[PDB]
Amino acid sequence: DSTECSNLLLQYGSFCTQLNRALTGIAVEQDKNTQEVFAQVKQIYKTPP
Amino acid sequence: QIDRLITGRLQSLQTYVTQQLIRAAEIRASANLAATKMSECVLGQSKRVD
Repeated sequence: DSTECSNLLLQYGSFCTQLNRALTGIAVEQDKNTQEVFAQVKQIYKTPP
Repeated sequence: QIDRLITGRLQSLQTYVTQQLIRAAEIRASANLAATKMSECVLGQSKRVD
């Protein structure tokens, strides 16, 4: 919640976008690993009674 | 001003080098996996499931 701070920060470059892309890649690869570990069969089997 | 520019460019270069090192570690892991697959599936019959 600052104005001059953002004006001085926008002169540094693409650090903001780089960090955002890194965090987004981390968040995507987390779900990728979660799917690769558990979701291995595309058919939900049910045990008989 | 020259010192500020040098510091900024050096920080950018160090960030690039760190990102390249991380990507190189990932690619090395993938290449080791690919070499293991080349040695097992191609040069033999791997009984490992999936």
